[PDB]
Order: sequence, then structure tokens, then C-alpha cells
Amino acid sequence: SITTPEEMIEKAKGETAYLPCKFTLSPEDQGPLDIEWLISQVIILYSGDKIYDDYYPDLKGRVHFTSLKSGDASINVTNLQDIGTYQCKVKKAPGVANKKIHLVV
Amino acid sequence: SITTPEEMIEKAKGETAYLPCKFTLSPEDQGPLDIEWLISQVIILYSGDKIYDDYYPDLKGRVHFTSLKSGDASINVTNLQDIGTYQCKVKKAPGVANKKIHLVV
Amino acid sequence: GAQVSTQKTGAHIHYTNINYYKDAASNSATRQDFAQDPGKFTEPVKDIMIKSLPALN
Amino acid sequence: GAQVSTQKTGAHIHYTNINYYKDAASNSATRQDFAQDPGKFTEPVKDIMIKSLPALN
Amino acid sequence: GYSDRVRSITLGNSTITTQECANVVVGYGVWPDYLKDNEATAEDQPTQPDVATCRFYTLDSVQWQKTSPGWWWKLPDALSNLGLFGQNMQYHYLGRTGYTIHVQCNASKFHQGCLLVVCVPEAEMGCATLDNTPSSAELLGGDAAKEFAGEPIASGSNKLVQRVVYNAGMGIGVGNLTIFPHQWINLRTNNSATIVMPYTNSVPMDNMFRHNNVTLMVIPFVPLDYCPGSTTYVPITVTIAPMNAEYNGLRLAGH
Amino acid sequence: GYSDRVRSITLGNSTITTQECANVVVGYGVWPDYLKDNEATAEDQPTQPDVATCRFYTLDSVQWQKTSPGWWWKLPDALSNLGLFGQNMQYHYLGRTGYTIHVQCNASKFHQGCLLVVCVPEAEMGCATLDNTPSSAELLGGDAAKEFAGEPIASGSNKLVQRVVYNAGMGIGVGNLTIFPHQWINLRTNNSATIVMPYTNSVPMDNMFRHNNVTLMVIPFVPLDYCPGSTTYVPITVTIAPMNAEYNGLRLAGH
Amino acid sequence: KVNSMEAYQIPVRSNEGSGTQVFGFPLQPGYSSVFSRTLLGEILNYYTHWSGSIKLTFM
Amino acid sequence: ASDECTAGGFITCWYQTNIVVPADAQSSCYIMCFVSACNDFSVRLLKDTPFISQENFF
Amino acid sequence: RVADTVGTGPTNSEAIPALTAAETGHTSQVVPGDTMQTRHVKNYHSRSESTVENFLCRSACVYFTEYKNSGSKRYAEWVVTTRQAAQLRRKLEFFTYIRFDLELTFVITSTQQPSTTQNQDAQILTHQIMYVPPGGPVPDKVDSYVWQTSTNPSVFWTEGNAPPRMSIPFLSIGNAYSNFYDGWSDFSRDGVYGINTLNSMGTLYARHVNTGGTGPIKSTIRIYFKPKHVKAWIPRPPRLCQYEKAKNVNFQPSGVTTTRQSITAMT
Amino acid sequence: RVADTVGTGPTNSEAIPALTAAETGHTSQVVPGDTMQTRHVKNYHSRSESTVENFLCRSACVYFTEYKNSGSKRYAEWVVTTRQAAQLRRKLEFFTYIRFDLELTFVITSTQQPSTTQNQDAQILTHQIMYVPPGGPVPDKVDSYVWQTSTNPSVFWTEGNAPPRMSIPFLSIGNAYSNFYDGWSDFSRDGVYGINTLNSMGTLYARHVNTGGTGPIKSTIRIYFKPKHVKAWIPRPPRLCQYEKAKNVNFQPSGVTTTRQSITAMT
Repeated sequence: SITTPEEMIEKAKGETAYLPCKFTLSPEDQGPLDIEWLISQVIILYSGDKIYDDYYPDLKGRVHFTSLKSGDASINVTNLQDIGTYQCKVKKAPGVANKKIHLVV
Repeated sequence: SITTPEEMIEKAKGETAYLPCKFTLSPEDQGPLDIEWLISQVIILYSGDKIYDDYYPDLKGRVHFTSLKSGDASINVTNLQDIGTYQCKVKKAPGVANKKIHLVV
Repeated sequence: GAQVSTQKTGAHIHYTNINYYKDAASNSATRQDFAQDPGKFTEPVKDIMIKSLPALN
Repeated sequence: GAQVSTQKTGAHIHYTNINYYKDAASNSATRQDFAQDPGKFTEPVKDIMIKSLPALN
Repeated sequence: GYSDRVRSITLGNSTITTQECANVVVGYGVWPDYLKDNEATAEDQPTQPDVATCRFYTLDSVQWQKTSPGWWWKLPDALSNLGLFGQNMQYHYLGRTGYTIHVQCNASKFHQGCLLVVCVPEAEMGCATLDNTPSSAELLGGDAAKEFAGEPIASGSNKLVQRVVYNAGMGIGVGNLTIFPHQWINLRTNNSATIVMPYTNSVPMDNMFRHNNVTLMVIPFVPLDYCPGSTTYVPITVTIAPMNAEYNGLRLAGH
Repeated sequence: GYSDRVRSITLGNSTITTQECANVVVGYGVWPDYLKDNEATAEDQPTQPDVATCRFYTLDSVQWQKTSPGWWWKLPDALSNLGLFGQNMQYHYLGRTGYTIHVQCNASKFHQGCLLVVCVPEAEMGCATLDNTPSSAELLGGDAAKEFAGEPIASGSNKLVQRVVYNAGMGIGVGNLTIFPHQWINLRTNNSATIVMPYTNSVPMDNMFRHNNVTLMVIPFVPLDYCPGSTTYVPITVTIAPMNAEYNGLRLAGH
Repeated sequence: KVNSMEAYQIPVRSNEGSGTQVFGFPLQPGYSSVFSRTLLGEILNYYTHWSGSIKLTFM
Repeated sequence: ASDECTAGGFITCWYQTNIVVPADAQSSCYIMCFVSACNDFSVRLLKDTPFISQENFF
Repeated sequence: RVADTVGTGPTNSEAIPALTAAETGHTSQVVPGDTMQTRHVKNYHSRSESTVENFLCRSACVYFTEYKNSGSKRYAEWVVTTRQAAQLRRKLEFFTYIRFDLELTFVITSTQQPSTTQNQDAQILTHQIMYVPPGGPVPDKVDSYVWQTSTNPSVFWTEGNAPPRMSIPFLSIGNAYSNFYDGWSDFSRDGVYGINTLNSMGTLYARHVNTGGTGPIKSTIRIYFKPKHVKAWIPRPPRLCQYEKAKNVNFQPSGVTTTRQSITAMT
Repeated sequence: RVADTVGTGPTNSEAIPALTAAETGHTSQVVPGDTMQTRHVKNYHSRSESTVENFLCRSACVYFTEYKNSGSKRYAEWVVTTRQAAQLRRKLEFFTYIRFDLELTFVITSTQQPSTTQNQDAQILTHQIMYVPPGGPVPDKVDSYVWQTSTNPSVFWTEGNAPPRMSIPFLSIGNAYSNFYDGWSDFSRDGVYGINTLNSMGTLYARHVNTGGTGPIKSTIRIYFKPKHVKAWIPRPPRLCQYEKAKNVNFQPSGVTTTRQSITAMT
């Protein structure tokens, strides 16, 4: 469902990194939208139509949704140092898809 | 089955409070009639065609049926002080209905 | 005493039904009843209103 | 309303089929359909090419 | 010549005349008729006044303010106290009757608005508190407007009926009500609306006091709007005429 | 019943509906038709979309101020950049097409005014300076009003087209224009005017970019007048639908 | 406005302009909220496949 | 339900001209919209509706 | 089978099919060709699965109750009523009056309750489902004389067999089940008001014929109702607000419809 | 029945049947007698088992999922799709378009999970298989209102009975299931690309009606698909490389064919 699930985004230190997690929903998918972001552990959560900082010390106040249930769950991490694999797991009861982004610098 | 199951009867101290528990029986209902009154615990009981004081200290000799199996189970509490929710539970084997009355003053 | 009727097939076949129980309230569901008449609810006006002609003359 | 058809036997017999369900999507598999036409995929050329005659004159 | 707008309905000893009107809606396509013997269940000889009861009764007018949410009339209850239709209803046990609802609301060319004149069968309504049902005189009104209220009715230990207009008191979409025989009173073109309602009940006859088969609901979808200088008190008056009244079971009066 | 005013024109995939309209004027009495073979001169097989091009195109609305002298639209140029009619016009060399002009301008009963909706064939216009001719984009307008100006255009070393309304830019009496198929929009009775124009050219087909056969001119003979309190912005919107498009000479796009 | 009779009315007014959009909604009789609780749309929500025309009647 | 493959389309309304009114008359009119299915409407594949909900029996 | 479209060419005439008067209450019968050009398409689609019978013929659970084989709740007593559930209830409400036969199917499931009794080797469970018609004697204990079965229709089902299925003919004193009743049982208009007053379809009793074993076992019985031979009258708008009670239509005021961003938004 | 050979004697003529032109794309229709002498042999062999229907009518498991009766995974949710398996998927791919009815059969198997709870005397297990059509409400917990079953087709099967088998009619908005789709769902051409975009056949939910007993039991449900009444269009070359994903045709480059020793080797 998620566009381009394997991605390698390399960006220099100092500018915001845009991490896309655009997803398309099947007709069979009629479930609460749970969007969770992981780093290698939970950076942000979206359940019950609200956004959760999740008290992540490395990335607190630097991570926010760029856009939502419309189909966009991208994140613009600001003021990078952060190097790791960022996993975005949009969740639906029939199928749950995940996207892994490798971030460099 | 019981008429107006949720009720809020406010009455000044000193006069008898009439607490109605009028009920209508379905054709499917062919069971012994058990009428029990509760306060917030058992004030009166009606089983086997007899009335029970139930030794309730707060309301002994001040509580009596105003009318019976005809369809009336009202109570005229006399000489109020008693503030609470009075629950009347007429009982039938297919369905048992309960009525809650909030009493004030 | 078997009743033979056409099966529901696609567009562009027979099946045999025998009523076992004599009660007649045990018969299988009568699904094959494709009859409709929208006049009762749609177009319920007393006087006919030709669509081509102006409605309120 | 029973349909009687020949059973698949060797070379060198009947069986009876009755459609119970009226839906018609529940019918047994239609295996006995031995029809073929290779012209669609084999020999798809617009102009006929007689094998005995030379192909490219 | 001919004109579709003009129409004159005569019943009993009282007739009505509407210069601008939209085509009459004949219920579900069945003009009301007397109980045929193929489906009768009361063996008593029914009395049929046919003039005394089948006449145009004019109820009480109600004001259509720019803040008026809606109104509902239980048709049997509305006529319970008017004329012989009321007297014979009080006496007889069983009662079967068709209805000829007619709602009048005339406004000048510069007014604007829109009503939904729809008669709903079995309008079972819901009380503000979920556990108890509404009491009579709250659900029912004798020649009374029984107006809807836009604000959700506060839910306490009471028997106030939900007057929420956007639900019509039946917990259903008010827009979806159109399924029932309905005629609109768009002030710009038609000042009157008439629905002929057949007798719609599951049993051949029912006591009118015991149960109200149909309820006329007037719900203004578009609020009345006028510029200063126009008449500010435009009323809505409802004239309901019974048809083919048939009554059985003569008993002593009362209920 | 019947009514002359109401009319509905359907073409392609877009239809128009006018509650009050005057009878359609069918050009010079010849409904547009495809090029008959008795008079064809292009040997190429013509493409005829017949739905893609024959549909109602709605141009840009223009305000009818009490000071507005008039407007003119070169029909071929007006649709040069709208949809396939524009695309196929850009590609093909030769182009033959009939027209179904329709001008809408609705006003309340208290407004007054009068337009002359007339399509003029070969509207050759004159420049302010006698020696030179007007330039393109001054004479022509793409979905543009190209408004007339009441004052005589100052004549200098320029290419401004004479917009003098009392001459219509052709040095002819504006009143005498009536000879061309014309329909009036008198606000008091008809809010719409429709002229079906046949293909009027001396040659069987002509390049639409090279030459504009017909030009719709809207000239308000009686100015709009309204008392304070009425709507002050009443627009004039023109919906021109091509008919029987026939194109030859497929080439690379451009001009 | 979904909590009042204002949900059904579509507002129009005399504005000094033309071509201004009055409203707009996707053709999804089942999923679109505009159509979801309408009698056609709600009955459609009891099915999965739909096909045919729609008579949008503007009064 | 929603699907990129079977997007139904877009329905919209515009002002062809302007809603002109005379004086002493309101300039803010309202328009109501109705929906219906033509005589070529079909449905298939019955499913339970997603609008109703329940926690325990009533 | 659904009606098909008819071809149309360009038109220009006084007759207007689109312009109409919705005040009359007649939904315009306008085909696609009226307001555009359309080709002749033969529609082979059939309105077969939208039939009232096909619409409401699906088996749908109405109520599940649980009775233990040893303890306080030896037997389960449920008054028959389709209002307890939500999906089937909402399906039926679409029609003010409805006349349908019933095909009750019972899905019974047992469960060894946690305990401490050892050597739990229970024999196969046997269950009895008894329908008491209204006005009939009703059991008070799991072993009263009523359970013996005199004339009431009861089914005995040993566990592990195919689920019991008994058909019920239309059971109503009136000429049709009334989904909505705007009336009181009492002429005085004082008392219960609603569907409950006129609809009594009897009571259902489920018990363990044999205790089964040493250890306590809890038996869940699920009751499925499938309307058949259905005839429906007077269609009504579907219930917009969530149900709150089984005996009444009382509701909580809810938004006409889920909101969107703006009046021009496409989501 | 297959065509037979016709006798031929020695020949010497200008006509050449062997020499042809494969550039045209016409596979030469050369019988054995054309390039040699052959006898008249009546071939009674029949191409009966090579029929498309006989080729794809075998029941073939597509997906097996396991749900416990107590713990985190109380119920199993699998989106319907024939791409999960390999053998049946490869069989279907041979044809670009295919139109077949389905006969789903479920093989459910239970297993007493190792634990420490004593006196494990579990009663017979009962299972429910529910098909949620696309756009339908989907269960979140094992006991949500969705499990009650309103209109969705569900089958209740007690363990030890013959495996449940419900037939499915052709379910596709188009005129045939598309095995391959060279297209995007989005007009913009940005998003998911492939068969997954156009094929949605709903979701399948399996749960334990009754917990069964004190001890934990894990239930494995295997889903079998058998195409019936199959019609196939546009034959395509079989998938040479091993499948790597279910939602896409992505593959790992593989040798055209297993190699041999030399160009003259006979192994």
C-alpha cells in the first residue's frame, strides 16, 4: 500500500529531512488508522485522531507530520545530527504495511 | 413494563411521598410475582402473596404498599427525614423490570 | 411431484425442487421474485406529469 | 428434471446429474468441454499460407 | 383554457379552493376506500356517516417565524375533539378512516421559504431520557402545534419527547423522510400542499384513541426570509378532511 | 399544456435550459449541415468528431454596467483555445463549422434594458488611423470581451480598432445591423437569446486561424436602469456551441 | 452545520462576479459523506458493487 | 467504498451569470439538492452496513 | 433485469425534460439521454440481489446467552424479540410493516470452566431448547415438570451434531408484524408506549439435559433469525442514530452526517 | 479426441512442406507424413485432461493461518488473494485474463498447546469463518458486534465434521479477473503499480466460537481454492523466476535454463 517501501534518503546535516510515507487504502480496508514511526524505538504514534511525541529523547520537538487519514504520513525531521533505518507502519485490520527508510548524515 | 422507570420525585419533609411502580404484564409473563424495593438495602418484599417489613431500621413501619398483582406496587413513605435512589424491581421469569426513583428532601 | 425451474445464471440451466415437509412454512426461500413497481413511491402524484411536457403549466 | 450425459470411458455408459442448488454457481465443474481452435495463436497470419506451397514467393 | 395550478376539492359540506397548488399526492397510489368484505374481521354492522365525518376540518393556525424548527400533528388525536368525527370516535371502539391532508401557507412574491409537508405512518417517537417513554400530552396535541425544537432536548428524569428537528424525533435523517408521501410548499411557486393518505395499518381496523396511525409533520428546510416592510406574521393553517369513516363496536362514551 | 417560452437545447454532452426565451432564430433559414459532395473541393477524408467539438462552450461573463457601450467576439478566435474544438482547429488546415450562439442575461422584474444579440458575417473593422489596419489582439480576443467604446477612438500612428458603438466599427448604422440574424434581450420579457448560424463563407472551407467568418456583437440599445436596492452587477454570459465540425488537411500543430 | 437543518440548504447570493463555485463533491454514493446518509447512499452502504445513473435534482 | 481504480468523478455547480434580485427583496437565496437512482441502477454483493454499531445487547 | 439506455442525437425543442417541479413530490423520471447524447447500450445487469427476500434472508444472530451446568444459572430464559441485536433489527426497520416466516438456528458452544475438581472426564453434553408460547407455563428450576415437555415445541440436540434448525410460521395476531407502533396498550394512553406493547412472540428456554461431568461447564447458546417468504409494506428512512434500548425507539441526537472540510471539499 | 496420421508413400514434387518461413509467425502445420513415409494409425488418444477446466480444477491450498483460543491472537484476519501461494498462482498466471467461479474449502486443525494448567478436559471446539465484503465493517476483537453476523456470509463448523465448503460466484467489477495489470490506480501514475491495485476480493476472519477448555488450544485453518467454470483469455509464458512477493511481479534474475555439459551433451 505504502509508495516505495524501501528508500535510502541521504541529506546533509542542518536542513530538514522529508521522509515520505504516502499510502493508498484498499476498499477492503475499513479500520482505525494507526500510524507508528520506528527508528533503529517509537518516535511518533497516531491513534484516535491524535499525534503522540512518545517522549523520544533523541528526537523530541524535531519530528512532526508534514500534512492525516487522507493518505499522507510524511515526517520532516529538523536539525539532524539520527542515522538509522526509519520504519513507518501504517496499520489496517485486513493488511498492515510498513516502509523502511535508511537515513544518512 | 414498569411505567416511567427513571423518575425524580422531590418532596418536602413532613408529608408522605408517593412512589409509583405501576407495571403492565406481557402475555408471555406467567410467573410468581416478586416485587422488591431497594434504597441506596432491601426495604420491602412481596413473595407468596405476603408483604415483608425486612427489618429495615431507617424505614420500619413508615413504608407500605399503597394499593398487589393487579399492576400497582406503589409505596407511600411517611414522615421523611431517606434521600437516595429507590429501586423497585417487579420480577417475572421471561423479563424482570426495575424502576429507579431519586428522592429529594 | 418435482418442480423444475431455471437456475440464476450469468448473462450473455435447470434445478429440481421437491417440497418434503407438508407444513408449507418449511419451503425454501422464494428468492426468484424479480417484480417491481416504483409508481407507488416514485411518481405518486394523482394526475400524470409527462416528463417532456412542462410540470407546472 | 434430470440431465443424462455419457461418462468419460476408454476407447475401443451414462451418468445422471440433477442440479440441486438454484443459484447455478454451485453446479459441478464443466469438465466435458473438448473444443479447441489453434488458429487464434498458431497460424495467426492475415493471409493463408498453404504449407505445401512456398511460404515467401 | 386549462391550468394545472388551480384545483378545488369538495368533501361533505365544506370545499376548499387553491389558485396556486402543486399536483395532489395520492398516498402510496391507493385512494382510500371502505373496508372490503374479503378482509373484514368485525362482525358488527359498521356505521358510515360519510357526510357528518367526511368534511374539511380547519385546525389552529401556527406562525412560521424565521426561528420556527417544525410542527407535528397526530391526525387521529388532532380531530379527537372536533365535531362528530370526534364524537363517533369517542363512542365506537374500532375506527378505520382515510385522510385528505391540506396545508395552506400563502406569502407574497418577496417572501422566501420552503416547507416539507409529509405524513409519516407509525411515527413512534423517542423520549429525552433513553429508559422511559414520552407521556401523552407531550407526544400528542389536541388542535395543538406540538412544535419541534432545534436544540437537543436535555435528558433528565422526565418524559419530554425529543423535538430535535434534524432527527424528527424518530432518530432518522430528516432529509430521508421524503420516502413517505410528501409535498413541498415552496413560497415562490405553490402556497398550498395536499396529500390524500390511505388507511395504512397492519390490522383491518384499530381503536383511534389506542393508536395514531399517521402524523402530519411540517418541517421548514429553508427558513422564511423577508426584507423589512413585508408582512412579518405569515401563518401555516392545516385543514385535514377524513374520508370513508367506518366505525364498529358501539359502547358507552369515554376512554 | 404547452408554453412557447420554455426551451431546452442539447448538444454533445452539455445542454442548456431557458425558462423564459424568445423563438430561436435559424440563421438565414438554413440549418447548418455537413459539406455535401456536390460542392466539395478538398480530397482528404474529413474528420468529424461530432461530439468532441459539437458541445456548449461557456465563455467569460461580462458586466453590463449602465455605462457599457457594447462587446464583440470573433467566434472562431473565441474558441481557438478551448477544448478539442481548439486543438483540432490548431492541427487541421481547413475548417468548416456551423454555430449555435446563446447569450444569457437574467435580471429581476424591476431592472430594465435591451440588448441586440446579432451575429455579423465578415465583420471587417476599421482602424483609428485611416492608412493602417488594426493588429491582432486588438481586433481579436481569446475568451475576451473586446468591448466597444462610445467615444470615437483618437486617431494617431497606432493600430487601435475603432470601437465607436454608434458605427459598430464597420462605419455602418448600428440600427441597420438588424438585417443580420438578430434576437433582442429585452429584460422585461426574455432573459436569453439563441441564434443558430449556418456556415456562411464564399469558399467551401476556410482556415479558421486565417479568417473569422462570423462575429457575435452585443450592443445595448437601451441602457440598464435600476432603482437603489437592486442588484448592481448583472452579467452577460455567452455560451457558443459549434455544430457539424468538418476538418481537413492534417498537419503539425501551430500557426 | 451537520447538527442543524442548515446541512441541506446550499447558500447562494448575488456577488459582484461570475464563475464562482457554488459547491462540489466526489461521485462516491457509498463512501462520500455528502451521499452516505442519503436514502440512496445508506441503502448502497448495505451492498458492495453499484452501477447506473444518478438524478441530482436541484430545487 | 473508496478506490483509486474506480474513482466516480466530480460534481460541481457554478454561477452562469448572477442571481439578480429587485429592491426590497432578499439577495441571499438557498438551494436544496435531491439524489435518486435512474431506471438503470443495479447493486450486488450484500454486506452488513458499517454505520450501525453495538456494544452489548440492549 | 434492469432497464437499458436508448440512443439520442442533438435536440432543440420547446419540450424540456430536465426543468421540472420537485414541489409536486414526483421524482423526475429523467433517463441519461434527456440531458445529453447517449449511445444504445444493452444493460444485462439484474436487480436480483436487491430483492426484499434476498435483502433480509441472511441468517443473523439476535441474542447469545450463557447457562452453566452447575451453579446459580442452571437454565437460560430469553423473551423472543429481534430488537436485542442491531444489524438484523436495523434491516427489518426499513419497512413499517413486515410479514415473514422464521428459520431459527441455534449455535451452542460448551467450555470447561476453571476449577479444582480432579479427574474431569465429562461425557458428551446433551441440550434442550424449549419454546414457551405466550400464556404458557414457564420453568422456575432446571428440573421442574415444565421441562418434561407436554405440548410446547422443544428440540433436543446432543453436542457435536449439526446445529438444530426449526422453521417457525408467521406468528402474529394482526395481519403483519408491526416494526413501529405509535400507540399505547392502554386506551387511557397511560403505560408502556411502543413496539413492545403489541409484539409478544413467547419465551425461549435452554438447559443441560445431563450435568455432563464432575467439573463445571458453561454453555453459550447463540440464536440466529433468518426472515423467509418476506413481504414488506411502507418503506421508512433507516435509523440514523445508534440504538440505546431494546423495548423503545429512544435515541441520542446525532449529526445528520459526518462533516467534511468545506462545501467545495472533495474528501 | 486428437487428430490421427495419414499414410504417405515416396514423393518427388516441386511442392515443399518442410521448407517454410518462420519470420511470418505462422508455426508450420507439418504432419509426420510430410517429411517421411508413415502408416495410417488411428490415434484414439483424447486431449481431455489438458482442458483449461481440468487443468485448474484441482483444490489447492492458498494460505494457512493459526489463531489461538486464549492470548494475543484470538482471531485470524487474511485478505483474500490467490497470490500468497505458489503452485495455484503460477497455474492461473498462464492466462493474462481469467474468469472462474470459486469453491472455497476450509481444513481446520486444532492442537493442545504445551502449558501447565491441570485437569484439561476441553469440550468439542466450534469455529466461525466470516467473509467481510470490501467496504464492510471488520472485527477488531474476538467478541465485537461484527462477529454476531448481520448480512456477511459466514459458516459455523463444529470440529470433527466434514470440512466446510461454500461456493463463490465470479466476484469482479470488470468482465474478468486480470492476472496481470500494467497500470496504476492513480491517474497521476504515482502510487502502487500492479495486480493489487485492481483486485480486492474482501477479507476472511476465523475465530473460536467457544474457548473450548481450560488449556490453550491453537487452531490452524487452511484455505483451499478450486477454480470452476473457468474461461481463460490471452495465454502468456509461465513464470520462469521464483516469486519473491505477493503484491507484485518483482523477481530475481535467473538463468534461462539449467545448463548442461556441452552443446552436444546428452544429459
